[PDB]
Amino acid sequence: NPKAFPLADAALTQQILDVVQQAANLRQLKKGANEATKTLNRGISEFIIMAADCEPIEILLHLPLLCEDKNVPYVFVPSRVALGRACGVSRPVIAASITTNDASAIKTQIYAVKDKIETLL
Amino acid sequence: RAVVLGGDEKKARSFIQKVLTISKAKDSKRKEQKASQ
Amino acid sequence: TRNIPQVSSALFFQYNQAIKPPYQVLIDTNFINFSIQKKVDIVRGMMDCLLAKCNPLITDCVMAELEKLGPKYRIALKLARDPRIKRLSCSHKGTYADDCLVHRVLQHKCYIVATNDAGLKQRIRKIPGIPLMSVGGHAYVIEKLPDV
Amino acid sequence: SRVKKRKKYQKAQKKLKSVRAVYSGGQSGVYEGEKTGIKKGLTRSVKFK
Amino acid sequence: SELIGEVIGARLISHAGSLTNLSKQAASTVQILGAEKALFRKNKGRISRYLANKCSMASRIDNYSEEPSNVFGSVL
Amino acid sequence: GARGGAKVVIEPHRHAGVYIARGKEDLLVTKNMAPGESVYGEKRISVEEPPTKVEYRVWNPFRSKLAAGIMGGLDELFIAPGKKVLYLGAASGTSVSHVSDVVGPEGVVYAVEFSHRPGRELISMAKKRPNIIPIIEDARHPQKYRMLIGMVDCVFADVAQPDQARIIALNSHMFLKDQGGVVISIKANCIDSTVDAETVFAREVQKLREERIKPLEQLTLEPYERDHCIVVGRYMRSGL
Amino acid sequence: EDEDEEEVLAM
Amino acid sequence: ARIILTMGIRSKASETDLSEILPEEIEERVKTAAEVSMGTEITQTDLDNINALAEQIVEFAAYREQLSNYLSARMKAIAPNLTQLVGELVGARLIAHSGSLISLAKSPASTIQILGAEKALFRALKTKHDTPKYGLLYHASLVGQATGKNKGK
Amino acid sequence: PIEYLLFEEPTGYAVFKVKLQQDDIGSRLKEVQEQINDFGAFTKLIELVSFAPFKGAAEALENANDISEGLVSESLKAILDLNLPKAKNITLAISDKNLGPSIKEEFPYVDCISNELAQDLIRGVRLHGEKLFKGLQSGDLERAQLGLGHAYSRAKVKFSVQKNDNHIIQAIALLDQLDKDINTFAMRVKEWYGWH
Amino acid sequence: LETGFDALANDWFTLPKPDDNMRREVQRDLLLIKHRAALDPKRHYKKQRWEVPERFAIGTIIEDKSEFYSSRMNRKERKSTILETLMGDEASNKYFKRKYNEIQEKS
Ligand SMILES: [Zn+2]
Repeated sequence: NPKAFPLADAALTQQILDVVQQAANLRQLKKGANEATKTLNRGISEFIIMAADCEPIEILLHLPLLCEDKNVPYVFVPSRVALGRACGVSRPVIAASITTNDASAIKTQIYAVKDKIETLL
Repeated sequence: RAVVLGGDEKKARSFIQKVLTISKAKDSKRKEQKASQ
Repeated sequence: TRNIPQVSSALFFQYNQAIKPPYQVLIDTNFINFSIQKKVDIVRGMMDCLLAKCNPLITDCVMAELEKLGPKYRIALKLARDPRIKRLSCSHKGTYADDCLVHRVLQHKCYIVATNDAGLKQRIRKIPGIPLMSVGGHAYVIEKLPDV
Repeated sequence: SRVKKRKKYQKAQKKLKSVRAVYSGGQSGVYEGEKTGIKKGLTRSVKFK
Repeated sequence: SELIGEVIGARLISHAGSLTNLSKQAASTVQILGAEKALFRKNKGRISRYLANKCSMASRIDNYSEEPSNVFGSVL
Repeated sequence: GARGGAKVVIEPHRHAGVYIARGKEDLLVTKNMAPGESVYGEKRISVEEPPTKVEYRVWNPFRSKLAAGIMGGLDELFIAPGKKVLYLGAASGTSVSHVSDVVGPEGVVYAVEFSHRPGRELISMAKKRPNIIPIIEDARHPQKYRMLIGMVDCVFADVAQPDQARIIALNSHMFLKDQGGVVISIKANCIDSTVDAETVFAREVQKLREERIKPLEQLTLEPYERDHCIVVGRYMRSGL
Repeated sequence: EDEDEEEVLAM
Repeated sequence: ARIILTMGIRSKASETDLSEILPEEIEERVKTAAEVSMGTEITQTDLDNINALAEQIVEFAAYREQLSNYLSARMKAIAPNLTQLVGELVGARLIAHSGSLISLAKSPASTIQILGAEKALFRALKTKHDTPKYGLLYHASLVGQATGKNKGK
Repeated sequence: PIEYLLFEEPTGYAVFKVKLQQDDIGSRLKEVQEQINDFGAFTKLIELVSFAPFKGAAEALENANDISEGLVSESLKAILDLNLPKAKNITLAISDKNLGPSIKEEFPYVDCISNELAQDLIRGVRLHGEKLFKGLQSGDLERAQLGLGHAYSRAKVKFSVQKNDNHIIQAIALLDQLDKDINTFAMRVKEWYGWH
Repeated sequence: LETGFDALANDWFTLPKPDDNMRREVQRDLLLIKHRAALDPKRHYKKQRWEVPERFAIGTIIEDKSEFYSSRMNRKERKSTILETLMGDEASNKYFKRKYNEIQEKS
């Protein structure tokens, strides 16, 4: 019913945020709504993470429409200030994208969370 | 047959001849190489 | 329209980079008979041979031929019907198993062919990237399986 | 030996492209068509008998 | 509309082909989308790029909102 | 490559309703049901005929997997002019519009989708195309939309679901004619990421066979996609 | 057909 | 356009009568379509403008007719002898192609036969192919009455 | 044991009566399946016995919904009540199993069947479509599906005309056209009166 | 009660065919397509035997407005015939001149 849907429970967010920080260290993370759109258009995204407290929430509802059309899992997180923390950038981030790389060192963790997101969806 | 041509056309006809000689040349070289193999 | 089959993406040249444990294995009728002669269990003698789980598979053709063998081969039919032995449907008229096994392997490069028939083996050995399994001596042997 | 096998592998990768087509990152930039062309009368596909 | 203008907005929506199309595009695409009639128009280019992004978010708030308001368009 | 000022020579494809644009490069193009606009920002070929100005749309293989099939050389395509088509997994007008282009005015396309948000775009695009029927429903329950569907010669399943085999069988049994068509796209990662792609592909072929689908053909979609194939079969109601 | 042709009054 | 003016909304289809615009079989077809229609409802603000556009269409269709009757009136006074022979429309086109009555007057009959087919003419002349034989005069009534090769004569 | 068949058309509820019961053991045999495709054979199996067209567009969306989640509409009760004899228990063929319990509740005297034999007969009825109505006025099944499907689709999505922005792209596309035509026509006015 | 029942008792998919004596411009376009392999030294094609189709048409491509910078040709560069556009390209003209001279020398 709410526009921000599905939005992860507490335990899932830490698993999500843990992957984001690892992806940031490994240069596999794209941060910000505009980059996420580009990755979806390129078909290079494993999945999309988004903030449900964005003010207004509306400015990031274009991404799920793109995500579904490419069959890309997506999920919201309650806090944007917390999402920026995981990304490693000095500022809040409302949307982030994990770039696809089957040769990455964190492939198992990315697919682990990715499976949970689909079950949520 | 015989026709007298304008300036623009003769450039067109001159080039299409240039293409075909090159095309025959490139095609003509490929055949002996595979024939040699 | 001319048709020339594509080379399967599973094969790096003649190396099959796809077949991987657990393995999927096709059973020929003679394979069951010889196995009974050598007192080798189907599921295990394959597990011992490859040191991996094996998923034995029987088509409609091989099951039909086993039934046609008669009461003398009642044992082979019972072993063929063990629940672990999964079954493959066939959508081709002929009941000849040799061509059906060859047609299946040509298309999906995931199967090991378990047979001792000299004629059938030769056709399989020509097809690239196809491990070939047989029972010889005391136990099973695998020829074209690099991981061993 | 390590250098020799490196050159052998990368050479093998080139030959793999000839025997069969291989994914190469997908589309990059605007779609500019099939560079090598389309063959109408040829099928690469394997038939179920 | 409040951000740039009603007519200017009508061109940009027609430029994309639909408001849904305009919202989905990235910020860079929106800028070049109206770069042939100079809708949004070195320092001059910076404002045009800056306004293009704001138009992008403004186009969004109109699209996926059942009853869009002008409260955000004013502050943007 | 195909820069806006270039001209192109259009000639027909082996498959009816499909065309090729020759030039320095070759493009797969379908004639536009609704001329003067693009569904998704694709390049369009305008041709003058006695004079009426007909328009063609380019078909991008990397964005439409059905197009990737024609690129790879499917021997036969059940989708053809004057044929009713049931498009399952119709996210948007990506391929349905191109499928609608092939069938033409006389034919029809039944687009089925689950999520509402793409349905809004599917409905809007469907309004430009009178021959397209969008069914915003869950394909796992064909009896929900048994109402809106007649017989269909070909069922094209684009659904990316682990249980894609079950949905195909249920839809085919209700609506697909005898000797009717089925064209399926399989992505192995979604169904089973644990095993290699080809073991997955063999599995669905078996799942098609139990459901009275005689598979006719299978083709991998590389270099346009990884881990994908298109399997073509025919529906024997009586038996295999 | 251009081969069938021969130019005249060249200018 | 007239249908829009008589009925603005499909709901009006049941009670509105389209006899003067459409025949019986056609007017009933639009009515049946109205209830099973595909379209969405529109606001009165939207209806007001589309009616205004439709009002322009019928008025455009009107003024086109007076101009057509006018061109006949002008054409029967400046060059009456052609109006009977070739007609008002073809005759006006013939004069316009030359640009003046005197210009076409000094033009010979053979040219007058093939004025409107220069593209086919000069293409045929340069390529040694048969030439056109009708030009703009093909649309004259007398040519239409003729059949087969007699049309060319 | 099937005596009556309930088929649903966009125009109306259709009920058919089964004179001849196709062989159940030999259902999978080729010839009986060929009979389904052949119209002449099929007509010997069933005929249309009733057809109740829907009053209008609105009622169709209601029954199109009511059929969707497996409920019996007021119209379906009327058509079944008029036709099915009170009766041991009359047998009705229905494609969907979910509607079966709903029919049973309304009519305790009818037992529903949705087995493959019923499905095969249902598959026949949809196949020939309007041909089985013997010329009864059923409109056309294709166009009726078109209007219903969008109605059935836009109902769930809650599509609204307020979201519609197409009027904008037409208002602009027309506005610049007048700016061109107002100039072009006005120039012609200048020339016409310019002579005078 | 009154009843009238008793009273009632008593083609879209066909391409245009070429005109005979077809234009001089169109054939050269066809010849370029047939011999497109030799046009660019750095580009190569699948081996194909291309024959002039029985039915065909010549069309103009329309770029999407978002592709204004990427895939749009300037109006002056646009030409009616493929040959004429290739004439404008200076790099091509240089390559053909060099190759043609070499072939003539060996001949
Ligand atoms: Zn078999």
